[PDB]
Amino acid sequence: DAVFGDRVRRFQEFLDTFTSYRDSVRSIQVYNSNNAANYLNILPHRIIISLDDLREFDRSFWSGILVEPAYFIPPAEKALTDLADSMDDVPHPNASAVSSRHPWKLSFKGSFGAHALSPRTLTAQHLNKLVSVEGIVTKTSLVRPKLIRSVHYAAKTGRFHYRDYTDATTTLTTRIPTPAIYPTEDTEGNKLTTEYGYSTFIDHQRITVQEMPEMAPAGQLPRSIDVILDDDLVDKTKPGDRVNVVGVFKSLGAGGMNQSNSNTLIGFKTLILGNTVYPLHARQMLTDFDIRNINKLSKKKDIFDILSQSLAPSIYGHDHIKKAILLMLMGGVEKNLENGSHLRGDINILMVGDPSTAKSQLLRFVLNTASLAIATTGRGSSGVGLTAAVTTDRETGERRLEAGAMVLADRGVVCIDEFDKMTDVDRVAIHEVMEQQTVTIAKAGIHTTLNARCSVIAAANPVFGQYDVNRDPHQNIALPDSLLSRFDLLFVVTDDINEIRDRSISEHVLRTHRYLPPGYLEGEPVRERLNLSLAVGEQAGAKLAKNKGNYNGTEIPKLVTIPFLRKYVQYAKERVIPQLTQEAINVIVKNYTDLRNDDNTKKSPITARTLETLIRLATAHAKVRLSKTVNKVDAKVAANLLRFALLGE
Amino acid sequence: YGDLGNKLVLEAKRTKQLYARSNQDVNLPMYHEDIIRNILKEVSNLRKNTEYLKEQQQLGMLDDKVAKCQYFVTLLCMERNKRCLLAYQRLRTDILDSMAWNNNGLDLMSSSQQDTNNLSHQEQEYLKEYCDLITDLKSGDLVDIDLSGSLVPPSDVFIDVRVLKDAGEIQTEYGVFNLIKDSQFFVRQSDVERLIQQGYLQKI
Amino acid sequence: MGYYDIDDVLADGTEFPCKFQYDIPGLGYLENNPGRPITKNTKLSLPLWLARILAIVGGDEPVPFVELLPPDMFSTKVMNAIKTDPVALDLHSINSHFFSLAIKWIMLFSEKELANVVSELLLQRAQELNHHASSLSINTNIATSTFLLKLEEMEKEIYKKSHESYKDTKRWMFK
Amino acid sequence: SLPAHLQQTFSPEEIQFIVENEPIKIFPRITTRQKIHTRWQLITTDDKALNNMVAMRSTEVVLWIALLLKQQSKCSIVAPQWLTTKELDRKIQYEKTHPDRFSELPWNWLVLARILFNKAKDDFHDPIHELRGKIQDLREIRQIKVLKGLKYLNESHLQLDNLSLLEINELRPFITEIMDKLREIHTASL
Amino acid sequence: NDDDNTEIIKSFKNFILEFRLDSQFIYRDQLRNNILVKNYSLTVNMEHLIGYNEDIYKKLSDEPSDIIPLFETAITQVAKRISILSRAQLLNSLPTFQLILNSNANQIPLRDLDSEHVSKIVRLSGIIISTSVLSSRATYLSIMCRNCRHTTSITINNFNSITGNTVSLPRSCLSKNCGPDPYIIIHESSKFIDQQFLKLQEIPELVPVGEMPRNLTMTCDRYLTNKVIPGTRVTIVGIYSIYNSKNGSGVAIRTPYIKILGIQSDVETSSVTMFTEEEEEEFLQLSRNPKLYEILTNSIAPSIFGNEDIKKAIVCLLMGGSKKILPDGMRLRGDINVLLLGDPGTAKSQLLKFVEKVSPIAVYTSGKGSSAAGLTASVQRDPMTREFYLEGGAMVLADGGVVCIDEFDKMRDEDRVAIHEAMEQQTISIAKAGITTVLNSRT
DNA sequence: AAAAAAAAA
Ligand SMILES: Nc1ncnc2c1ncn2[C@@H]1O[C@H](COP(=O)(O)OP(=O)(O)OP(=O)(O)O)[C@@H](O)[C@H]1O
Ligand SMILES: Nc1ncnc2c1ncn2[C@@H]1O[C@H](COP(=O)(O)OP(=O)(O)OP(=O)(O)O)[C@@H](O)[C@H]1O
Ligand SMILES: [Mg+2]
Ligand SMILES: [Mg+2]
Ligand SMILES: [Zn+2]
Repeated sequence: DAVFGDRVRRFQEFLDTFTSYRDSVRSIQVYNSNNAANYLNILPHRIIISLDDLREFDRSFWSGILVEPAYFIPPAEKALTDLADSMDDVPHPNASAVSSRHPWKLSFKGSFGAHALSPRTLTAQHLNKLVSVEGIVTKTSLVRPKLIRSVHYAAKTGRFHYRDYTDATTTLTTRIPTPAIYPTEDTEGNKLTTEYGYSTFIDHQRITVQEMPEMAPAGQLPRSIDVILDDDLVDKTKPGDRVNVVGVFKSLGAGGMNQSNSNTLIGFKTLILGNTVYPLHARQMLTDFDIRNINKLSKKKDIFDILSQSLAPSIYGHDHIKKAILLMLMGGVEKNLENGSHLRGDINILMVGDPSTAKSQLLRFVLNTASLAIATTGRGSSGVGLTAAVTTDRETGERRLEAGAMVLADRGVVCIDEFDKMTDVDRVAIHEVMEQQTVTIAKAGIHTTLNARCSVIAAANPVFGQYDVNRDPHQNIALPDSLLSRFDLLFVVTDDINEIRDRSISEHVLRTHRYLPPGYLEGEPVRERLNLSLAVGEQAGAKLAKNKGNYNGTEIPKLVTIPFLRKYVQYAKERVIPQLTQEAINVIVKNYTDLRNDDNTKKSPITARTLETLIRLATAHAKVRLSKTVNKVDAKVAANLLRFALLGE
Repeated sequence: YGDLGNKLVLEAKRTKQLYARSNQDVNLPMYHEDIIRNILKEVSNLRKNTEYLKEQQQLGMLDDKVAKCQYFVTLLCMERNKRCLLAYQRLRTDILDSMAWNNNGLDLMSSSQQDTNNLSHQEQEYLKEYCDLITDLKSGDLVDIDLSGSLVPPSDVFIDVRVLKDAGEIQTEYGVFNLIKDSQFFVRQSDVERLIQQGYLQKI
Repeated sequence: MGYYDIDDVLADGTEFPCKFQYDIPGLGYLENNPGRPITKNTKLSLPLWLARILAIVGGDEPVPFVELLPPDMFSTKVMNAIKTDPVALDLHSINSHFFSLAIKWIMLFSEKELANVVSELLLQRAQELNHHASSLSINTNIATSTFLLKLEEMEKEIYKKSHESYKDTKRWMFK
Repeated sequence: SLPAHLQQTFSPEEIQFIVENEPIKIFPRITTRQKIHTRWQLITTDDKALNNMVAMRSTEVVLWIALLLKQQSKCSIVAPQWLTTKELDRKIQYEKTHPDRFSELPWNWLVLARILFNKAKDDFHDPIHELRGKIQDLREIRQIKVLKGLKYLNESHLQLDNLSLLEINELRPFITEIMDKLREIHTASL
Repeated sequence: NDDDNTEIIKSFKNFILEFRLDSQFIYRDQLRNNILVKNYSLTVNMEHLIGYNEDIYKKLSDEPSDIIPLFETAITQVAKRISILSRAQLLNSLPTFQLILNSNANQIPLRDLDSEHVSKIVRLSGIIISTSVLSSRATYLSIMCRNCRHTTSITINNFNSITGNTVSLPRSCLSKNCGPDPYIIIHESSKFIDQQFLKLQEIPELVPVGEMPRNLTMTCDRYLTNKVIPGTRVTIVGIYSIYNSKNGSGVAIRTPYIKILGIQSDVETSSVTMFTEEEEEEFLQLSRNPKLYEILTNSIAPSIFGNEDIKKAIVCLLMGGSKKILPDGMRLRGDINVLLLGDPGTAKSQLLKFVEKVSPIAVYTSGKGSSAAGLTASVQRDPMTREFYLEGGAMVLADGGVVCIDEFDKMRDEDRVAIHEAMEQQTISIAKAGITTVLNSRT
């Protein structure tokens, strides 16, 4: 009755108290006006409020929102729409577009306290309450528009009529249902023609979010919940993404309380009307002094060795492997030609060795430190299901392709373990990807080519239990040469027994195990921790807090932390695209001619494709030092690394 | 640098928990004087370094600010080490007096740790001195009151008592008790408190 | 502030962010190369028991050698988190001597906006403490234990004393 | 004495002792009026009552003497006025009708009750179980009122007009420590 | 009609308020301690109820589903009486209290349940094989009309005693000329509780001759949910009732099921610390024993003679190592593996079953009757909705415990390679039908 | 449509 007006005026008072939101709204308005008629982006009518200030202003309204949003959000939205209408000033508007009536829906950020849950923790007593849930995106539905309000016209009357339709998921408050019956006749029988272009249609999509399997009870499968979101943010993110979704958790449907029930045990349906979505990413933007520090480090002489040594400090030796991983994470550029079609741009690395030489651990480290990566096991995968699958959507009743493991890793890196133990059939499915970086699906009436430009890193064991240095390299490796020729670098590792190395590695490994997490005692095991205190988060250059990287002093050479290295990778993969020059060309051609005509035994045969590997390695090294041109030093280091990987020191 | 000193103090805290959770005086842990003497050696090195630094400061080639800041840092180091050691020893002396005060000042070598060799020799002589003080205290004007007796208020006059260990016969005032193994007495409460405290009787 | 108090001594050993407000040649010998002096505006993580005095000594513009930066434990984010819902907060993870360091920090720097919020926090948590203490069994769900593992180091003493008092009263009552 | 932290508060045994060091009425079964015999001649109790006594008459003795005579057949403890159903009814009505005031009640509350129900079982005119249930109900009501009142803890002072000994003792450490913490927080803030 | 219900409620209230032995009213203090910790539930021991009065026990045994709600509302009446001051006249957010029963009657095997156990209280034991995801159930529904457009509230209990039990919508309106059932459900301002389904299987050693085990379906709600994990032996006290399936052979068929009233488990869901203070003291005392090592070593299979180093290895395996983590994220394994490779007749297999019995979480499987897909992760499809979903095998069922594999050499070469990553990193990765999940398995 | 177990080639 009047409580709606009371809440509306209180929210108007609160909006008038804080002057940031008004500035944002008028900025949106002026940008929208400038987009209209000046020689393709438009800002949506959505604003995000920080409920910390609301709590500091009025505790009653804050509690009402966080406990029963159904009776508090609509008044706030009405007040915001009224403010926007009052402040707006358009003297000559349009006809069809003026009847949009966007209500300026809201988004929230700030501390939630006990209302930040996980998909398993959602229970009965959290219904009808605003919540924020973390999780992983499992699968999505198709974007389908839905009607809101229809526009009708009658020729005889000349008066435009309108009828409004709402559903259970359309509004927070339950109202009397309305069918989709089109009004075609007037009260006096005049004919009504539906007017497209004046009616209102809003986009609709359903997604399902799953709890992270890492934080799960022992011996329990992960559980998932479904989220409905509409209008804006309709097609953000994708399956295989870590998200934080804030919205209202409410039930819907009769659920058998009508006469349709067949058995006693009938349960209701629960669903979340998502209000906002944030990318978790376990942040992604560089600051000014960050760029200053990156430039200062890149102008140093020996940045590349420092960066290589910084990777996985708990692994002894394998320095060239670390350098190869560093060059692979930020490989060369892709080439396209009007007549030359397409040229591959990145690097793939394969390692083979006898057991217990720290390959899987390095693979896990590469998974953890990469921008985007997917873990795959040879035995626990099927090639047909690795690329694409056919699934029938429950809503639309049609069958649509579901993205496979490798497609999700587009512009990423894929790590495969037990590669030599992986079925031969599915191997061809890999080779196709290694051929043109594109998978073709022609099955059940769907003919589509899907882009997959990822890099693949794998580690495999030799045919015997241990490597035989006296045998043919082809004899020791079970994989056929057809796919082995694709990999740019092949590495063979062996645990040669030497008492000096044995003592050094023993001391190192014992040093690692004598570690204690900061601020926690040694008498009790590790305990799980809660989420961050802030549900949604966000003097320069004189501190160098984490810029220098050296957390602990152990050697004269420097070190850098993981976040700074990742920021360096993000900057390098975007801001620099080097161009090769003839000075490095001479060195590359000379060393290729020399290596080809050395005429001695070697691990693998060499052919014309190795020069492409040299070119992209030089490009990657030019990217490492952040230069737009390729110097002969990059050619020299690439040749040295190749000689090490193929001859051995 | 005094971080290793913290390692002692934290350990002392656990000892208090052993004092706390048990709420009883038993099994004082064996000492940690090795870490203490390591700290003493390093603080002796610190003192020697400070004296050398003061020597160079008086010589003239040393800057005054460097000398004063190094002196402050070293003084803080000595202060913290002394604080840690005294914090350990104060609690040790407190628990020592705690179990010394209630066992009639005899240390009960006939029954509690047996050899008491986990205590340092200085701690053992301190315990003997405190037992001497306890013996002297009730030798003054309070000779007719057993200060080391029971502290539970007397609530009943006659209780049932069951024998726990076998002995011969023990004389009392106006009577004698023969301690046959596994026997039950119906006697006065205030005549068997000495035996009960010693552990020869059970089922109060 | 007791000299022979274990808890105070332990709390004195935490590290606080700080910066060298003044440049002193020959310093840093305890952390890096002794012959290399420490330059100006150098950030370090120093323990309380020397940061308190080195920031007040002055030494000599009588500026002290070191300046203490605002620690990450006392930040706006933590303020909002405690002001939203303190009863369910797992304050054990932020620190184990939170109250004593709060006392020391508010003593060094008078701030009227900290005493009130901390007082309200502990007052609100005290009622839950008493509710759990009075709950003597006659063996429990997850809620009691998951609250008990969120406690501060000092609150355990209050909880144990209250539990012992109630247990003794119940034991004497029913005989 | 020290015994860990037992130097700060009273044990329940000490509370029972200090309560039982109180006078009470007795109906003796025997007589030792002087022949107009050994004098009682105690040092912390008026011996005139114990010496000048005659059977089937009212006199006042300390509680522990009454208990000792009750262990023999020389005693018959007279129940107090507030240990009856008709008084407890108006008492519970008083607490229920007044949701802010602790009812008037002797500070030996629950303790004389425990002792009398333990020893003087057969001398009550009312059934024992009904009285015990009424006492339990009073205990529950006062516990609820105490929890309701504790919700505010000022740093200056607090008032509790009608709390018994055991209720005060079982609450002393928590209230004391919380108030001390608040006081020192305020003192350090100024 | 209503007078008998009031008499029964009054009888139960008198029982709960009056039951004392010696000098303690146990149930009232139990209610106080439960309310103080926000656990609105009460546990009734059946022997006390029998001893207090026999008529109430007879009535409860006769018609349990009708009688129980009266008791469970008497409980909440007493709780509001002994917890809230009237103040001469609010939140009152106290729902109906949950009743939990315990008893020591004779057990009944699953195969012995017949038509004579319908709507009776029974006690039985079995093994848990699967747990369903939780669902919501309404308790207080806000009902709104369309034409006359007034408000109404519906109160529904969870006990049914019959297939229908459901008042869907009243016929005609509440008194113009409305429809038959012109009502809707206001989902906001409604109260919901939680329900879960479980599957029970017969205990292996009581299976009859030449037969296969039989499964049964049980339903629990409110605080009894989320208590048992698959693979845990349990003892259940409940009601054996029947429910019709209109969606679903024969004529007038009715599928039976079990409504859970009380659960007892040996593990007691301990695996944070929840042990009693006395038990903790006893464990510390045992750990203080100077020769606990020899005492435990003698305890491993006392009927096996001669083996000593094997028993020490078994003790070291069961105790387990210490898990570690690193700043850069590398994991370090924290388990020990023991392989017995010896001649026949040396009692190799007899130790495996004992190790399975001792360990809190253990599974015993053979290398002959096993498959690579049947151990780590099995990809199944729902016959109804036709959707891929992941079903765990045996290795994931023994996570956090030990796994007993005998005849390790008879295992197929293709199958034996899947365990390599599952033990070298304790994580298994599945890429099947577009599902890309990393699953944890530590054992 | 896609995964998993069984007997014969
Ligand atoms: N250089 C090294 N530094 C540190 N740890 C090492 C090193 N070499 C081996 N290890 C240790 O060896 C163990 C074996 O690890 P892991 O199984 O990942 O190795 P691998 O060579 O990939 O073996 P596999 O062929 O079985 O997959 C790990 O615990 C790892 O810490
Ligand atoms: N040391 C022993 N003490 C007692 N009984 C023993 C011992 N060794 C073997 N047995 C007996 O041998 C019988 C068979 O043992 P079991 O089947 O466990 O042997 P196994 O080594 O596992 O055999 P297999 O290799 O053939 O599977 C059992 O009845 C067992 O009691
Ligand atoms: Mg490995
Ligand atoms: Mg066998
Ligand atoms: Zn009507």
